[PDB]
Amino acid sequence: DDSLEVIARKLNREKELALEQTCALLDYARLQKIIEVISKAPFIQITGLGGSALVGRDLSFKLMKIGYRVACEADTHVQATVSQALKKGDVQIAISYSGSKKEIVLCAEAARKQGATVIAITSLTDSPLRRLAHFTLDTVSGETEWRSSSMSTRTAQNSVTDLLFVGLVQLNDVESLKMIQRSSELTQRLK
Amino acid sequence: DDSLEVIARKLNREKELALEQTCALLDYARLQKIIEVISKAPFIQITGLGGSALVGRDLSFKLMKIGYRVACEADTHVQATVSQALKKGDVQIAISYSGSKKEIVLCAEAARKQGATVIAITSLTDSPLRRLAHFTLDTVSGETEWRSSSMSTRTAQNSVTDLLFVGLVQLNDVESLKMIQRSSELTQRLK
Amino acid sequence: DDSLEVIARKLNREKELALEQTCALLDYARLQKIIEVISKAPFIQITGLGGSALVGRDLSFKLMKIGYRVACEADTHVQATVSQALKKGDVQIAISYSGSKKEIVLCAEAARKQGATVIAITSLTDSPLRRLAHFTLDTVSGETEWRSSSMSTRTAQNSVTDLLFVGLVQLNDVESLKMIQRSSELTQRLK
Amino acid sequence: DDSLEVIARKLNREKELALEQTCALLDYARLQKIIEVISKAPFIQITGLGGSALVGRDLSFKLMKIGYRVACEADTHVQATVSQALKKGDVQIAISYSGSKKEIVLCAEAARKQGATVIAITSLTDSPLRRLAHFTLDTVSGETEWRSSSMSTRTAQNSVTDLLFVGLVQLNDVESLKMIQRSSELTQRLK
Ligand SMILES: CC(=O)N[C@@H]1[C@@H](O[C@H](C)C(=O)O)[C@H](O)[C@@H](COP(=O)(O)O)O[C@H]1O
Ligand SMILES: CC(=O)N[C@@H]1[C@@H](O[C@H](C)C(=O)O)[C@H](O)[C@@H](COP(=O)(O)O)O[C@H]1O
Ligand SMILES: CC(=O)N[C@@H]1[C@@H](O[C@H](C)C(=O)O)[C@H](O)[C@@H](COP(=O)(O)O)O[C@H]1O
Ligand SMILES: CC(=O)N[C@@H]1[C@@H](O[C@H](C)C(=O)O)[C@H](O)[C@@H](COP(=O)(O)O)O[C@H]1O
Repeated sequence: DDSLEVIARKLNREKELALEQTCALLDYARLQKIIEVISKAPFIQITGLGGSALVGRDLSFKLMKIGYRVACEADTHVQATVSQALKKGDVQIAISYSGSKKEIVLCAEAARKQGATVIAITSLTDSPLRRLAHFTLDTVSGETEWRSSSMSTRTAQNSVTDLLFVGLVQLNDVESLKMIQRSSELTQRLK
Repeated sequence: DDSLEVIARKLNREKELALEQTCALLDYARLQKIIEVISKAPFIQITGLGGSALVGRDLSFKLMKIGYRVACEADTHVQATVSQALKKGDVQIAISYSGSKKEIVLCAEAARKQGATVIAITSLTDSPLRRLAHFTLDTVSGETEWRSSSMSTRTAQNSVTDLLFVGLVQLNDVESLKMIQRSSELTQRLK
Repeated sequence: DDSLEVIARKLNREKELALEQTCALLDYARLQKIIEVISKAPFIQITGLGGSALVGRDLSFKLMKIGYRVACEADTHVQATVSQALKKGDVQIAISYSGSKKEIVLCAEAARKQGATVIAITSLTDSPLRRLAHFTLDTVSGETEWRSSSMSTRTAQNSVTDLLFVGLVQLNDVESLKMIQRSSELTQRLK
Repeated sequence: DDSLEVIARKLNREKELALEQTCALLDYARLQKIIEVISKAPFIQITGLGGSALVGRDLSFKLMKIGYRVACEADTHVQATVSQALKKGDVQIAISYSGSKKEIVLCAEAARKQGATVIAITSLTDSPLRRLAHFTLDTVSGETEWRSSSMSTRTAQNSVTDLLFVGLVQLNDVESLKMIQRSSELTQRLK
């Protein structure tokens, strides 16, 4: 039976398992440290390709709304130019499930060479990106069916980036709320 | 207690409830019809703003990989120009949780005027977009905490678009698999 | 003397020379043929990276407004997935000054393998892209100063894409004017 | 006679006149001041829609390569969220030929309210954007034919942004050259 109802049920369970297995690997003390490192960055570059780039863009819009200076761009050659322009104290959040896309590895190498802090969000595998990162947060898609592998992967990745966002709101709550209110007031003027 | 572990646990449950409540509203017979309508479209425009635009882009990349001709662009004025260029038999997938963003409503009005079929992916509310759509698929975020409302909304929206994608693969399985293989072979050449 | 007034004067002359030298190479009979080929394409993919991707996007928005079904995306891995999904009769407009960016060459190889027609917009050099293209339109930046090389290159590239756009309007003038009017009416509703 | 050769000749002359008429309005002392203001900005937001957004993106990529922290995004609601997050000393470069697109005016109002410096790049008309800007740089398309109005407008706009870029390179030449070299070395590794 391959009805749409069966497909939906199996996909929801697949996503639940990705959330659970990703959450199970978190070191919460290490996560609080990473959040503090991000909060101090004068500039944050979020890198990625394909589905990882969309996860990165999703995080980037939220961070920009609450006042962070963020670079996040799909063009891989532009991404490389930003990575080499990073400074000590800046942060790169490198989102790559495989950790082995040449463009993203190159951006991480360039960021690290400039003295920036590299935080990888990547699968539980021994990848070039994991070897370059100062800190790694793990994303586990679980055992997925081929038609939905990319969707459960994205679900797992968003569980990590979403938690980073909430942690950053927690650290600067008053200003975050002020910026959320100003943003809502502005977009309502476009109704 | 507002520790990161508590936050992660509550957020995962919030997402689970969004998946469940969205799934509970599906009319599977109506969904199969919508999938067939999409499969026949010579051109598909996926519209949206903000987080909905990212959900749309996520679907657009998958549909393009399996051979669909898709327009999906963030610039709202460009979106309007595409909507008025649609033809009878083309499909607009209008993604808007509120269903009341002026730009997205305008695009749906323009598409409908040209004779295109409008499928709305929207919250369970009485919005201008829902009144313009030929078919509506409901997305329910559930009762969310303010720090994560947009994330659970996105989770609910992706549950609908992901199901559309799997349904479309199901309808043209051989060609979808061929295109997935060619795509994987090409990107591996960029390693 | 390196005053801003001197810089502006020299840059305008550099752009004038790029327009002139690019125009001087055009075979107008071959250009009319290319325009006809584009006009018949059920789907057009415009590829490119960096500055060439922006030139491509600029053309893509105009073509979409006048009714063409166009793919144009910065992410190089997404571009590859679109190229392998092209069909016989579809057209790829491959914009690359060097003609030797691996990602763009790969997209042209994939498009040609599927039977699509490849039109390269590229410098007057013996590049892999020029060897893969069914038709090539030349772009000459001229001898440029290092601070403005990319700007005069873009000027030369836009001179070719702009001419393609005008030629396509010429071929379907009534419908183009109708679509321009509908588009203007819609965007004015967002004032 | 409406041959492609005649069209190309007329379009090149139209672009030459746009460059000339835009250049003729520059106050070079005021321009040097604007360049200095930009050079000191901890964060720069470049706003715009449609063709102006592409001009902005073109400038943004160059500024990011030479070390500036820049926001530049097509989604108008995201643009609004960035504008309200700007700080005193930050700069908004608001690119709008008409100066009367509601979204761009709103972003300029929000930036000014936060204490940021607003530099408008706009036509020689009495627009809401010109009334909000601390400094305005004029862009003149000249008298254009309807098929090419947007192209000559873009040419005029790029003449201003290109001059800003060269002026900024001039102010920090050693670091700009270092960043250009690192960027070229990195992208060559992707060949
Ligand atoms: C054809 C292919 O395989 N494209 C992949 C992307 O997969 C997408 C979801 C897909 O399957 O259509 C992947 O998101 C991206 C980043 O991958 P990663 O850095 O997250 O490991 O790389 C690309 O080559
Ligand atoms: C400041 C604001 O409210 N921006 C909203 C977007 O919310 C985002 C996630 C946010 O909160 O930062 C919303 O995704 C978009 C489409 O909304 P919708 O069409 O899905 O209802 O509209 C925008 O105005
Ligand atoms: C650091 C570098 O060199 N980036 C280049 C891009 O140059 C841009 C304008 C630049 O200088 O910052 C180039 O537009 C793109 C496509 O090049 P092409 O396909 O048009 O030849 O390739 C990228 O690697
Ligand atoms: C249908 C329409 O008119 N779209 C316009 C855009 O024109 C484009 C080039 C076009 O004609 O297709 C314009 O670039 C943008 C910003 O305009 P501006 O802020 O530079 O004045 O506004 C949009 O509404």
